[PDB]
Amino acid sequence: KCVFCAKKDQAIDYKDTALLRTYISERGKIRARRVTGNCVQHQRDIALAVKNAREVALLPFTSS
Amino acid sequence: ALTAEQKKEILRSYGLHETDTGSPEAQIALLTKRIADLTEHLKVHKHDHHSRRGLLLLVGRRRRLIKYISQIDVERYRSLIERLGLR
Amino acid sequence: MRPYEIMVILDPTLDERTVAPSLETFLNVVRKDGGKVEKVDIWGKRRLAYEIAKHAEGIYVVIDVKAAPATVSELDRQLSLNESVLRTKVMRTDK
Amino acid sequence: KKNVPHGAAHIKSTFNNTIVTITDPQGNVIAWASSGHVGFKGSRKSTPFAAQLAAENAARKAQDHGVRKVDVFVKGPGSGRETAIRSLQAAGLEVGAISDVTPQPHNGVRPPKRRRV
Amino acid sequence: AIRKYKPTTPGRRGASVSDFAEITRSTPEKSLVRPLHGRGGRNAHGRITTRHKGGGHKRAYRMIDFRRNDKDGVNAKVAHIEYDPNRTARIALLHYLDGEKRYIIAPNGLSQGDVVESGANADIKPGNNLPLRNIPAGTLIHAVELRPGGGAKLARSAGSSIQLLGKEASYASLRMPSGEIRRVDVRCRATVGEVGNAEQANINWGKAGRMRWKGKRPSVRGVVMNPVDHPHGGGEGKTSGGRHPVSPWGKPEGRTRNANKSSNKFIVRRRR
RNA sequence: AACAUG
RNA sequence: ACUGCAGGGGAGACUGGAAUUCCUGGUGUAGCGGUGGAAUGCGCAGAUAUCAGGAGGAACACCGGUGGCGAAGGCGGGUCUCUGGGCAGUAACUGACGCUGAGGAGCGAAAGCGUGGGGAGCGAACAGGAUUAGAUACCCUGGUAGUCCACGCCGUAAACGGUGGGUACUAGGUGUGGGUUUCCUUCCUUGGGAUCCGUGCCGUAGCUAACGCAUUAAGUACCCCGCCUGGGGAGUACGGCC
Ligand SMILES: [Mg+2]
Ligand SMILES: [Mg+2]
Ligand SMILES: [Mg+2]
Ligand SMILES: [Mg+2]
Ligand SMILES: [Mg+2]
Ligand SMILES: [Mg+2]
Ligand SMILES: [Mg+2]
Ligand SMILES: [Mg+2]
Ligand SMILES: [Mg+2]
Ligand SMILES: [Mg+2]
Ligand SMILES: [Mg+2]
Ligand SMILES: [Mg+2]
Ligand SMILES: [Mg+2]
Ligand SMILES: [Mg+2]
Ligand SMILES: [Mg+2]
Ligand SMILES: [Mg+2]
Ligand SMILES: [Mg+2]
Ligand SMILES: [Mg+2]
Ligand SMILES: [Mg+2]
Ligand SMILES: [Mg+2]
Ligand SMILES: [Mg+2]
Ligand SMILES: [Mg+2]
Ligand SMILES: [Mg+2]
Ligand SMILES: [Mg+2]
Ligand SMILES: [Mg+2]
Ligand SMILES: [Mg+2]
Ligand SMILES: [Mg+2]
Ligand SMILES: [Mg+2]
Ligand SMILES: [Mg+2]
Ligand SMILES: [Mg+2]
Ligand SMILES: [Mg+2]
Ligand SMILES: [Mg+2]
Ligand SMILES: [Zn+2]
Repeated sequence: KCVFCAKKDQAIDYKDTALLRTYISERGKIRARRVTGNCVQHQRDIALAVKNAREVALLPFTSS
Repeated sequence: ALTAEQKKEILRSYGLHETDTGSPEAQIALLTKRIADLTEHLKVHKHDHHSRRGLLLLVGRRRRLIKYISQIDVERYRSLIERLGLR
Repeated sequence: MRPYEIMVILDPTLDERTVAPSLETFLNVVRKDGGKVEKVDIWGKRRLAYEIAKHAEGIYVVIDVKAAPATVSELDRQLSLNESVLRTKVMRTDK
Repeated sequence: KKNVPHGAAHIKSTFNNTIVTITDPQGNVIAWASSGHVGFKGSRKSTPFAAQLAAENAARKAQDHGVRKVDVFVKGPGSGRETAIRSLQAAGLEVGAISDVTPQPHNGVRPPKRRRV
Repeated sequence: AIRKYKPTTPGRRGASVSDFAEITRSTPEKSLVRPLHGRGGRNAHGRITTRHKGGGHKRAYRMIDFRRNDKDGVNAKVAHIEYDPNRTARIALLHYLDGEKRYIIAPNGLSQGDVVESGANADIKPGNNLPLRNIPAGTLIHAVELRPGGGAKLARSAGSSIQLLGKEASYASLRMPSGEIRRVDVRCRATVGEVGNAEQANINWGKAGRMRWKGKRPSVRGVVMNPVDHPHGGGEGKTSGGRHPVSPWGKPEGRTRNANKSSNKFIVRRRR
């Protein structure tokens, strides 16, 4: 049900600004855990990647 | 701290027979290293109270191992004080 | 010698002929201390997601260094002082 | 004595009042007639009928400067917020795209204390 | 680094002193010393133009390098950190690699043995002197010159610094230590960092005679003089001065800066 | 809005 | 000890974007603000609105939950540096080295105190406006200390799960956090089972004055400590200690 737990050894990366376009919303906000099906540990690893991508200007902090 | 090889040189000087890890000589000598390594942690960072509390736990554990070796063989107690330090 | 990954955003009014020779002066201070450099991938121009320091474009450089911690913190101090560098991001790559 | 064919219509709408300003796409104000400009005083300014009179008064005063089409940027938690958009349409404008530009702090500054009313 | 005395005498009850822990070599460098003498407040006419001056310990002048124009690229080594009676900061003796001795104001964090660069290719380290064109914005600097080539004038007391706000075309915007926003030329030079000895404002001098050692001679209030002496003099008991407060020469309080002084074009904002 | 007391 | 694993546990340094306010400039004209309703107030000397630039401070939207970590107080922007504890497996080593702990010591929200910084917003005190018989209040407009930081002092909270620590046992059902291991292991399904450590809901025996608790006990038991002895007077006086 979780993509990262099923498909093993897939790198959740702050560089990879194309994996992180899914798992964010149209305003730019981090999606909820119960709508992406992630576990606790990969939702942690997604949100840190989004916070690090926003600070290297690969993702906007907010964008209507 | 205390990487997996950094504890090996302490065990070669204070372990009894080439595989000893649990004797009062080995456990005090590893605690004396961590107490030393963490009091120089606490000369920078004078307000790290959470780390300093973990030092009082090692002091309490080292003092109980010192008391056990002095109840069972006082001559092992005298040499271990000389090789590491008391007061 | 810990494996680090330094991401550098460069000013877009530079030229791509002098991106790699310019930062070679920065990377030579890593090599004096026993440091190791592996991958100096240059992404080139890319549209920034927001306007950093009145610029909309910028050159992304990934350093991929492996050195002592005292020398990597020495490096990005010299990178932020350089006026061509807009941002610097240092991350460890192991666990 | 100007001519600007396409502009922007900013609508601020609070619990007390509504201000309807019309600008160019660079943010230079053409006309601004708000809800207390039309004769209203006190809590009558926050009614939706006071909002739609302000949206007419700013629209037909902007058409004297040749404005034919506006973009709408609304903000604020007011109920005179959709009676204003449906009053720029029924005054001779084409309202285009509608955006919410309400400011949202990222746990920023401290709000005032809650009212023991 | 403020040693407090113990209350052994009534004159040392609240008193304190520097710890002097920063100082190496208690004696000065003999070739860089010029003599001084006191004045007691007197000008060339022999009359007191500045009151409350005189007495004081004997002093010698240490030649400070406030120019630092002629060693762009010759590095120096901090040899000693010495006491200077003529100022509130400490001074650092520099041993340049060519063979010349100099004194500069010691910045915060320029301990003995550190290397000090100069010129347009120096590093942004505490003690290096650069033109303002080569210093990035937001940097705390000290010993800044007003005109190019003129010598350091601004922010050079102990603990004081200027924040470099921005540079537009030919002018840098500075925040001076009073909150004054001044605009100066970008070819002006400045030393990177902040002036050391920043704890000396907290020294409680304990007794009257300890300030007599420093050259400060007593100060009589105007309200206990006679009306021929001061405009606040007079009265039969003690008063407030029977008028709005003035100087001993009858001038009122208020702004004494020239309202059309030539440097008004360079001041962005007055202090707060 | 509003309103105490026995 | 070794091998892994999860984590807002802590301290230091650097650093990011949103918003509030102020400053400068443009556009612009007469209102804005506030409430149950108003007024004080701000503005017409160019406010509010709006766009661009700049300075500064404080808190970190989304993730975020019923979830995690910490002895408790507490802990969530990012990165780096230093550092503390826990869990599981292996059973390699030591050989009862344990538990509790009067006194003592250390840590200990917020307010407050000292010295020195900093001060956007908020906001005791204070001031005006309203309401009212009055209004030393609630509501509105302003607004100082304080809230922030560095270093010390203070040692109190409905500091609470109103439940001191250790240990052993005594039906299950059902979510969730961290591991380990088994049959068709890919039956893709990351499903069921077993087991170890948490954290919730229900529920049996038993306990309880009742409400309720119920394998995370307030059940059945053993070890040690703190405390209670009608309500007021009173956690006060007097003496001492800080
Ligand atoms: Mg992870
Ligand atoms: Mg003469
Ligand atoms: Mg005087
Ligand atoms: Mg007299
Ligand atoms: Mg006179
Ligand atoms: Mg008199
Ligand atoms: Mg009298
Ligand atoms: Mg942490
Ligand atoms: Mg902003
Ligand atoms: Mg301000
Ligand atoms: Mg404005
Ligand atoms: Mg953080
Ligand atoms: Mg045996
Ligand atoms: Mg105990
Ligand atoms: Mg006790
Ligand atoms: Mg304390
Ligand atoms: Mg406090
Ligand atoms: Mg204080
Ligand atoms: Mg103060
Ligand atoms: Mg009042
Ligand atoms: Mg108030
Ligand atoms: Mg007070
Ligand atoms: Mg601190
Ligand atoms: Mg609490
Ligand atoms: Mg109690
Ligand atoms: Mg018990
Ligand atoms: Mg359980
Ligand atoms: Mg229950
Ligand atoms: Mg009971
Ligand atoms: Mg009694
Ligand atoms: Mg008492
Ligand atoms: Mg007493
Ligand atoms: Zn997962």
